[PDB]
Amino acid sequence: ELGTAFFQQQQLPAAMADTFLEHLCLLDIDSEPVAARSTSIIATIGPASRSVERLKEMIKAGMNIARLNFSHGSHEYHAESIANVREAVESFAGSPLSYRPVAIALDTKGPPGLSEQDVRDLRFGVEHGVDIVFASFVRKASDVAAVRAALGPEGHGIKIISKIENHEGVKRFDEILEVSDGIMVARGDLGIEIPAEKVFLAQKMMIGRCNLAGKPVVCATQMLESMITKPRPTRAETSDVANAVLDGADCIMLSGETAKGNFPVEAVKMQHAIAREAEAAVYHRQLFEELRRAAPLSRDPTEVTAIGAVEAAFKCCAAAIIVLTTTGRSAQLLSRYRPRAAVIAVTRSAQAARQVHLCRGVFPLLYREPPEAIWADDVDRRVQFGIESGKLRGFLRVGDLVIVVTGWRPGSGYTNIMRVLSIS
Amino acid sequence: GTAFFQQQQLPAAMADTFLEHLCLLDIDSEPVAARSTSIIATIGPASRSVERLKEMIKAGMNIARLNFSHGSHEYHAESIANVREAVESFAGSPLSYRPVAIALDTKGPGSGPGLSEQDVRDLRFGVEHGVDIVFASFVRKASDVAAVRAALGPEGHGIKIISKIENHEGVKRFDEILEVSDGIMVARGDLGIEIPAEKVFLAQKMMIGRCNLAGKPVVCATQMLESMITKPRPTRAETSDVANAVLDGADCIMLSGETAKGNFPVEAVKMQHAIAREAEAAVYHRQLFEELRRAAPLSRDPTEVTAIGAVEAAFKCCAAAIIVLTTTGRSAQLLSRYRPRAAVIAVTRSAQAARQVHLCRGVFPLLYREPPEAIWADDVDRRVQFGIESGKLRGFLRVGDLVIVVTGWRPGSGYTNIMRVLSIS
Amino acid sequence: RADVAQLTQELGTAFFQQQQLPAAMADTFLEHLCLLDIDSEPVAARSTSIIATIGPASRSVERLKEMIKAGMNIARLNFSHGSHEYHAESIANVREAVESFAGSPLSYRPVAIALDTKGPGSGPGLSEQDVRDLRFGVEHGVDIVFASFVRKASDVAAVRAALGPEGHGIKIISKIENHEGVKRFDEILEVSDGIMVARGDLGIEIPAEKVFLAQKMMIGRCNLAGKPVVCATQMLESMITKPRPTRAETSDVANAVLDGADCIMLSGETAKGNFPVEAVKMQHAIAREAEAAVYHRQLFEELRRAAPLSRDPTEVTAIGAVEAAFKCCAAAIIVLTTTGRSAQLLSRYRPRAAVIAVTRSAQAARQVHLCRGVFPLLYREPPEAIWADDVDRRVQFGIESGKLRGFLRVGDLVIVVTGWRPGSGYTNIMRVLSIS
Amino acid sequence: QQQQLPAAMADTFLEHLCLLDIDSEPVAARSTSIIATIGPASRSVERLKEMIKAGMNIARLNFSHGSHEYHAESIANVREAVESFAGSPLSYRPVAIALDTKGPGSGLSEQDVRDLRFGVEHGVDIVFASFVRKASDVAAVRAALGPEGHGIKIISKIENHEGVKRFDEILEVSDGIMVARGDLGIEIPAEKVFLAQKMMIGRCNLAGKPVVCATQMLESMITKPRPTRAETSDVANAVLDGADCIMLSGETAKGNFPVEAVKMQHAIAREAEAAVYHRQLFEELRRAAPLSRDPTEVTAIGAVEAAFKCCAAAIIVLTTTGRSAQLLSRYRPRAAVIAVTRSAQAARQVHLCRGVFPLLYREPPEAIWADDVDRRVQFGIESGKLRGFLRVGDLVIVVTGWRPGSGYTNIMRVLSIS
Ligand SMILES: O=C1c2ccccc2C(=O)c2c1cc(S(=O)(=O)N1CCNCC1)c(O)c2O
Ligand SMILES: O=C1c2ccccc2C(=O)c2c1cc(S(=O)(=O)N1CCNCC1)c(O)c2O
Ligand SMILES: O=P(O)(O)OC[C@H]1O[C@](O)(COP(=O)(O)O)[C@@H](O)[C@@H]1O
Ligand SMILES: O=P(O)(O)OC[C@H]1O[C@](O)(COP(=O)(O)O)[C@@H](O)[C@@H]1O
Ligand SMILES: O=P(O)(O)OC[C@H]1O[C@](O)(COP(=O)(O)O)[C@@H](O)[C@@H]1O
Ligand SMILES: O=P(O)(O)OC[C@H]1O[C@](O)(COP(=O)(O)O)[C@@H](O)[C@@H]1O
Ligand SMILES: O=C([O-])C(=O)[O-]
Ligand SMILES: O=C([O-])C(=O)[O-]
Ligand SMILES: O=C([O-])C(=O)[O-]
Ligand SMILES: O=C([O-])C(=O)[O-]
Ligand SMILES: [K+]
Ligand SMILES: [K+]
Ligand SMILES: [K+]
Ligand SMILES: [K+]
Ligand SMILES: [Mg+2]
Ligand SMILES: [Mg+2]
Ligand SMILES: [Mg+2]
Ligand SMILES: [Mg+2]
Repeated sequence: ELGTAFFQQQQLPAAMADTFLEHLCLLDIDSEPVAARSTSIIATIGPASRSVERLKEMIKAGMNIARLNFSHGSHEYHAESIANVREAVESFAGSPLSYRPVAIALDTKGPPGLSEQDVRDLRFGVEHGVDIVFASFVRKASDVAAVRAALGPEGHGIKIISKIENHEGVKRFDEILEVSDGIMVARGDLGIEIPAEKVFLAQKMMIGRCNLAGKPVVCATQMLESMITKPRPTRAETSDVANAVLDGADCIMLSGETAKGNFPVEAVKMQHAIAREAEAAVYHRQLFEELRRAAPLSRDPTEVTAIGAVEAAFKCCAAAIIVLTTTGRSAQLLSRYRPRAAVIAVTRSAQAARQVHLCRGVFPLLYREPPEAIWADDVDRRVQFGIESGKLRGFLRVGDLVIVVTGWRPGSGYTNIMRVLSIS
Repeated sequence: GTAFFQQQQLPAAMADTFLEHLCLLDIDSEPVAARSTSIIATIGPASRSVERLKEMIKAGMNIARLNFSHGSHEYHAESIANVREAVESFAGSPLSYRPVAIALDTKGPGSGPGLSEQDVRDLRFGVEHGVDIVFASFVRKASDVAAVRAALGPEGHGIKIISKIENHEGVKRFDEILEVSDGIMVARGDLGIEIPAEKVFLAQKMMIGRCNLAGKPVVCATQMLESMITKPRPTRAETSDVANAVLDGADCIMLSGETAKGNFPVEAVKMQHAIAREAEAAVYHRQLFEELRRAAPLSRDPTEVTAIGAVEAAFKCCAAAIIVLTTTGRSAQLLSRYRPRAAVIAVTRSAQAARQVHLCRGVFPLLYREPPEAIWADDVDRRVQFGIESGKLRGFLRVGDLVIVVTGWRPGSGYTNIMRVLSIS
Repeated sequence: RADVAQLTQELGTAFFQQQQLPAAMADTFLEHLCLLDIDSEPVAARSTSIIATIGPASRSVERLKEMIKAGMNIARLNFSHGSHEYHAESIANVREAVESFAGSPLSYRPVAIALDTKGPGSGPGLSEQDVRDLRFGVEHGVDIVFASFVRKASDVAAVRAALGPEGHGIKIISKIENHEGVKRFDEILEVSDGIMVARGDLGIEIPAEKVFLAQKMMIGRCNLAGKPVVCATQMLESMITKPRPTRAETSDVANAVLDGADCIMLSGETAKGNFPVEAVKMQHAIAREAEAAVYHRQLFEELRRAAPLSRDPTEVTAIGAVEAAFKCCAAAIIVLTTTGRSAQLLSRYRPRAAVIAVTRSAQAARQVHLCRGVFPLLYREPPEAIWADDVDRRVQFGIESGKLRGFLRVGDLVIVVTGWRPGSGYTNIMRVLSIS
Repeated sequence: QQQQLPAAMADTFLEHLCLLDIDSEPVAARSTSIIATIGPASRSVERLKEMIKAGMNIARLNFSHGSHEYHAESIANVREAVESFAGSPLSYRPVAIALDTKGPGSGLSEQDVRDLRFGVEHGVDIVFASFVRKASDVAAVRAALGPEGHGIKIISKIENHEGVKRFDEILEVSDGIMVARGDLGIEIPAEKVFLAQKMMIGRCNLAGKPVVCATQMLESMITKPRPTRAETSDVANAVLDGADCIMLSGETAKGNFPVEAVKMQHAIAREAEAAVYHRQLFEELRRAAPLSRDPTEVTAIGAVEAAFKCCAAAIIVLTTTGRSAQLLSRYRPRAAVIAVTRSAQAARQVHLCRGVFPLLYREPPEAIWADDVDRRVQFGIESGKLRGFLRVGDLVIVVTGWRPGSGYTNIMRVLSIS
């Protein structure tokens, strides 16, 4: 069996509670997290965190997405920072245990329409192969259309995360979310544009709506602010990070903490440590029930397979859900149901591998073996690659159950199969 | 379409509370799904004719009960032969062939403390004549079930033992009896004389709830349509009793004198069919599925894990059916325990398993007769296609419907581990 | 376990094993069913009223006394049979049997008199025979009219008009007997005092296999509206000739109570059968078992969630009183009422505690039998000089009568519901009292 | 609608979050009490008047600093500032005085025995007992308060691993708990403090005992006029977690913006209280609160249920010790619990319970006890109207007892205002 020790870890006594109040009462500081940290960390790369050596430490500490703030620096300065990130990421390619994709995100300076500087910076993003754009001061759907148009003929695959920073963005949230790939709760400007005491309402509302829509949401700004000068955060800062994860944020961010502060690596380590504790404290019993009840009926096989796979994973306490994905969409649809099981996404797309860091609980594995002549063999090889990577990384052991999600034919858009495999 | 969402009590199904679900039940919302609660009809003088048996099979009889409290072995052997002749008369059309189980209902212990000598002889007769199920009378403890099992011998290991709970001791030792039985029958005739009549509904509801929780079949029996022994139409209490047995969670409903000796055996079957179909649509699946999942323990059995994933997937897309390949019936039983609204179409080569799965609510057995294809994946596909073609012919499926297909990774029982979303073409 | 541990130590484990209390404490409806226990004996007084049809087999004063003792709360007179003279004599016999127990509130049981109309026959509305029978009802002081074949709101307006100025206090229970009555249910319920699910005609007018849907829907809507609903016809049919009912019949009675019926009815079983008293005893025995098996935890939660917010102090006090009663496992809720309305508003929340309704109105005492769990106590003392003393005396009468009848025991907690000024409509006070 | 009522009507917690609206203005009075530490930056009578107007309900004196003479002068200044508003009885706001002990350091220390004696002699209402790690620590504090300090509330500060592990035994003998996050965040891993906070708040809510969230809630406001985004989030989340009180330490004791820090906690708490998902919270609290034969417990749940049914503007309760108001507060009604008491100490102490608004009764007594009760209820109504809690046409729930003295609450009445 699994043993009594298994059921005492990862807040499992609080997970089995019949009410949210009982769940809180059962949270235990001695119940150690076991699962891999699922909330991605976005770290802003600037003066304090640009060197290849420092970037290697940031990657080891847990950085998944490197943010470049185009309100500062120049194209040349940010191109060097991007090259340093890619050099630091590729320095781990000689070890499957440490190699991890890192997304590159361009955060625009901001705005009548798109500013001339934003057009040029978005063009720089396309030319430098950025994965994500954090679009500043998105106030309406037409702002997203303008950013999308500026990403032009080569950059349509770039994810647009709309930053909600003012009253209009909050009021027109639904129309903005509908055309965006995701949202950033940009609390710095939001806290100056609307009363500071109302920011938590906008944050909780936007995270809730993104969770309902199945689109990534980032919580940003001043999460560990005091760590710009101090080696340890305040009690409010650790609480803020934990509560952003409990609210439902897919990603958490560091700005000045990593861009210009004295402890960039420590700030990343702190977000990693808190997120892991907070993820185990999520009350999945209610969350899954509510996500299922609110999500409409669907005839899309990927969506149908995803909910079946997440339900199967909860039934057996599956160590992982291994999914084959070319665009990341099948992994994103699993992530929207918030499984406790890690979603190991095996993909040949380096871009999709970097971009799926936007979805909570997705662990991308970039697959580079040449395609097998028999498609069923190529699928089996990728599933075994996910399993062997999971064993090497500590997600899986022999005797564990894993859920495996695939499609009936090659190419994106055909996911329709869920299998239950015993790890051998 | 909007027409789809007005049928099968779908407005009541979408209600946020059980009270609002009741308020939204509509007599004009027609049932669409195939009737999922199996009908057990007792064989007797009113229903022994081969031609009458053909009408009973067409009316909806799924299990033929042989009551060994009446008649000799020669009588029951002729009943079995007539049942098999009527059932096999439809085998020439494999896409519409309906398996029918044969169940032997024992006389019981009488004044004795356990298995009677007549029950030993009757059980051996059952094994020799290939009966599918034993309804063991007056089961009072786990050792009664062990004695029935021992009396079936080495050749009767595959026969299902449904323990009849008929007295206070059987109700009190219910958990130990259920643990060793394949299922239970709430034998209300004797139960209503052994305990106060006004307490039988408590024992019925409790046993049905516990069987639903255990994922084991439960039968509601006796006097369900009693007045139809002599009258062409049942009383208001009888139609209510049948509907409430289905709403309670009974996998099967039974007819005794109504089919064994009455003047309306076919009409009694038709009446149970009509009521069960209306009552199944009136089940509040939102609460039932939530409570079955919450109560069902965590499992590391891949068949069980695939079954809950498949049922969840079926609810997500309003799947017309879950097509499952099964050797023993177990993969279909594990789907049935989650009470999907989608029909569980069970494709099997085992004639016995096809008959026995009628014990599980919502399982529609299809007996596949073709010998195995040389390539196993082709053999699996042909059986899934047989499930689809049978489903289209019977009205379960249409082009454009979504179905969930449940199969395993290798031949042989015990390896179900795959769930697939398929569009019917 | 922790939510009941202190009360389990105080009241004892025997208390918590009775009246399906282990099933009552279950967290899900499925667990509640699994915990139903045939050895868990009912303790509470039977709350679902029994309507018995009085006819040839049950007309004698001697037999009527046995029927009252067996549990009959409402006597039904079926104007499809007999005559005005025949029914007047049955009514006089019922009143003689009822008044034979009038020497004390411990023995007195008010029994309502209900007139069930012949109906419109082939006509579009109120027939001439119904006009005459309704006038007979008013002249003979009937408490309730079971109006046959109500198909729309104008049918109940016609019955109301035929009762005249003297019959304004008579309750109109609309019988839903056909497809149109089911389809126009909401408009009919709005203008009626309650509904009868008249399954005999309903089962011939619509497919027999659909009657249970109409029954469950109408009971649910009446429970939501807080108006009485009667389940009727063939509940114990075989008892017309047999001393024991079938398994389907006992199931039907239990399920009508579990569905939420305020009343259950006997027709031929008491009007013409060989076992009228035994049929009443059987409905009494089944209804007490089924009432204990109600899953109050979900029922109360759903009645709260569905019932709209209210600014009516009687309604606000009623929900507070029912909540208080559940918190302490109160033996009873004693309520002072002039029209029965304050007791009806307590009854709509389905407390497990008996609602002891103290009233000076003999008619309201008979009519409140339509509401589940209301036990009417007719108070006959003239008003005290000080109104607050008169209120206190009526509460003490409820307490003393309750103790002498086993509803209350010394040490029990009782919830008392009263108002701030005389007259109907001013209930606004809830008090928790310890019985000494 | 106002006070997040569209989010309040949601059928799931997820839909409730989706319906939260920054334009839905709070209307209800701020329920979560603010504890402000009184020190060098907030000692003056003039500053204390501004702190009281800003929303300070409890003045904390940190006995780790200053001296008996320094703290006695702070206490006198607090009382002078509080009493400067007593000329208006319908609007008078009581303010509790809480003594926070220095702690055991390396049983009960000799400095704590002297400071606790000082507390009793100066009539403090509450003791925040530092580093409580077991039930015997609470017994020692109680013994040190002596026979004259029987009425002082002991709020045990949970500051280390042992206090968290022995939480149940500590809560059982304490009047309430303080999640003292400063030391807790150094004694256990910083990333685990939120788990201890949420667990302790949940258990206190279940026990119906006050819980205080403390330390670094608005830390940056010691030097900056506006807090960080994490600080406003922390305050809001402490309220959403279920904290009865929120605290300011350095922000008011030594910072440059003590009044602004109080105003910020007030503004956030009011917004967060309206964002509480009462539908789930009430259902869970009501389900978990044990069955009881105590008439005050029975009346309290009946009154809270009645208040929710009619959207009551307030529950007016007469209380001698504060207990009847505390039992109403444990069910977290949206309706303000207006507690009318003659006890000045109970009026100050009842600030520990969320949503209890104490009114100190100083009107002449009525000869007949029933008449006296009616005028205390009319006092609650008149004070409620003046303060904006009540308007003509509102419904209120009134909770009283059957005889004088504490422990006899057993009546709930539905009253229409004016
Ligand atoms: O990237 C730079 C940078 C690059 C080149 C030269 C100087 C700077 C610089 O000075 C810098 C940068 C970024 C940020 S931030 O932390 O991203 N930012 C603070 C909150 N608002 C939005 C997010 C800075 O705080 C910052 O000062
Ligand atoms: O009241 C009488 C009666 C009075 C005078 C003389 C003979 C009879 C008589 O014979 C009688 C009566 C009543 C019922 S019933 O059961 O209430 N009822 C049958 C049809 N309508 C619906 C319900 C009878 O079944 C019945 O036969
Ligand atoms: O998530 P996406 O982008 O739709 O990709 C899922 C696809 O991956 C697969 O599992 C494997 O496809 P490939 O062999 O083309 O990589 C498909 O069967 C499925 O349609
Ligand atoms: O329900 P059971 O008895 O476990 O049978 C399920 C089995 O049926 C199959 O789908 C098909 O097996 P066969 O080809 O042997 O019939 C297996 O893969 C699976 O293990
Ligand atoms: O239930 P009803 O008909 O509203 O009667 C309740 C009324 O009874 C009382 O308790 C007593 O009134 P009376 O003294 O007129 O009988 C009133 O205070 C209250 O308004
Ligand atoms: O909340 P507490 O301390 O129990 O006080 C409630 C008490 O207050 C009262 O309402 C009024 O009592 P007093 O007149 O003594 O102030 C009592 O009837 C009740 O017992
Ligand atoms: O731009 C941002 O990230 C902000 O304003 O918080
Ligand atoms: O044996 C039976 O079927 C019975 O007694 O009901
Ligand atoms: O009239 C009735 O009572 C019926 O039809 O059931
Ligand atoms: O003592 C305290 O308040 C702390 O450490 O947080
Ligand atoms: K920017
Ligand atoms: K038999
Ligand atoms: K009639
Ligand atoms: K201190
Ligand atoms: Mg900004
Ligand atoms: Mg029997
Ligand atoms: Mg009729
Ligand atoms: Mg400390």
